[PDB]
Amino acid sequence: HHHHFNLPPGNYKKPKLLYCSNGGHFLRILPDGTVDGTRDRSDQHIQLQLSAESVGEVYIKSTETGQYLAMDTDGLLYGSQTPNEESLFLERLEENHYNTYISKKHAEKNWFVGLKKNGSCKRGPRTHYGQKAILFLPLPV
Repeated sequence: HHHHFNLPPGNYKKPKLLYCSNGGHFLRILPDGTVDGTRDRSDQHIQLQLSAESVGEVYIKSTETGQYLAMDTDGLLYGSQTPNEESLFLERLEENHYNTYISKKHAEKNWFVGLKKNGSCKRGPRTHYGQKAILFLPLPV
């Protein structure tokens, strides 16, 4: 482990909306495998179903397309057809309140899932502890 084990409360029974406090965008996985954020709560690609692999590890999948969130070798996020090693994220509590997601495969480099105020996703290496971009609040759908 290169990371703490403070886990957020909550379960994966129902799908969720990953709201990012940085710009107020919901994490979105488009059909063409593109990943970004939108403030449109009616968007049909922001409904995400989380599932646990091992305690504290999750998959984040679009309930609309079935694509799995994943982060590539350059730290770029994209939607995957099937759940691979790049699709696993460490879901942790942050600042005693928010949820953060670290790429399991790139955990040693502290690459996080994150959204900029303009709604575009952050690239792995550009993320780090302390940023508001990495802070998420799961909301019911």
